[PDB]
Amino acid sequence: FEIPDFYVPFPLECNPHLEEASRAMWEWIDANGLAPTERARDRMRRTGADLSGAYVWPRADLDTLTIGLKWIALTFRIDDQIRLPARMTAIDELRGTLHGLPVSSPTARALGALWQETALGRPATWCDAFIGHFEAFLQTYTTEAGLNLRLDDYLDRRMYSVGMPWLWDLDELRLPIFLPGSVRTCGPMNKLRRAGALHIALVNDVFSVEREYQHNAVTIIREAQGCSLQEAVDQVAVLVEAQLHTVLQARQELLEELDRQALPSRAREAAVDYAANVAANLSGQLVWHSS
Repeated sequence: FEIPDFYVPFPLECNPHLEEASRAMWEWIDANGLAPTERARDRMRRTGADLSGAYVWPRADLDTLTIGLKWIALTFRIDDQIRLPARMTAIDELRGTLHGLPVSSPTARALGALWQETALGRPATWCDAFIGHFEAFLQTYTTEAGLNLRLDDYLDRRMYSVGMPWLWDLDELRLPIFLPGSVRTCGPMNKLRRAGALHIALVNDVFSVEREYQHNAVTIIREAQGCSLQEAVDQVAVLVEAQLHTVLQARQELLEELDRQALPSRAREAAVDYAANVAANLSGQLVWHSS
């Protein structure tokens, strides 16, 4: 099948602190034994999980990108390590540590350890959002297990399965100040969050269809519509364009809201920076897959 030559208007951006953060990421993994085998380390190396960080937070300072990579590497290990009797139990253990429950797992231990560092001395409103989206992300592993599909349901959840919302919540960790509550969960911003995430997720399904597993927009369409593989790819291609249309609309809608609100300049600027970074992610993941 022919993979579409996806167009995204947003300028390319890559974080220059990559080589430094990557060493620090590996140094962490080493300490906690997140990759306690060569087989497991080869899986990590092959996927370019370190490179993707450089495309998620390209405007981030060295320290932010480093905590970033640790989150990417940890969640990589969690995914690597996964009916719903079992799914519930393990997802519950992980989800517990995010609320200070003690552990009786290297992986879980590392989650709790990273979470302490991430959330320490940070606004409660920020942590709630990060954990909200990270919990939501973990929670997809339970639902998707319990369904072994409908497209609309899948879409609603794939937004969180892809990670981008909790990944984007870490982008705030490099802004001059945190986004006000009005900005973070405002109409435009939530529109952008969803549309950006799906766009990334749908392209990701197109690139990953061959390799994979039934929770794929391409597979779902093909099974429900009995149609051919290329036509399904063609349909997801339409979906993908639709997200872009929403992304572009929302960025505009945002400006209107930032103006509506009449916040102080330092804040307004931050939201403009955040959204732009989200938009940047869209072009970023294309190049990323180039390798």
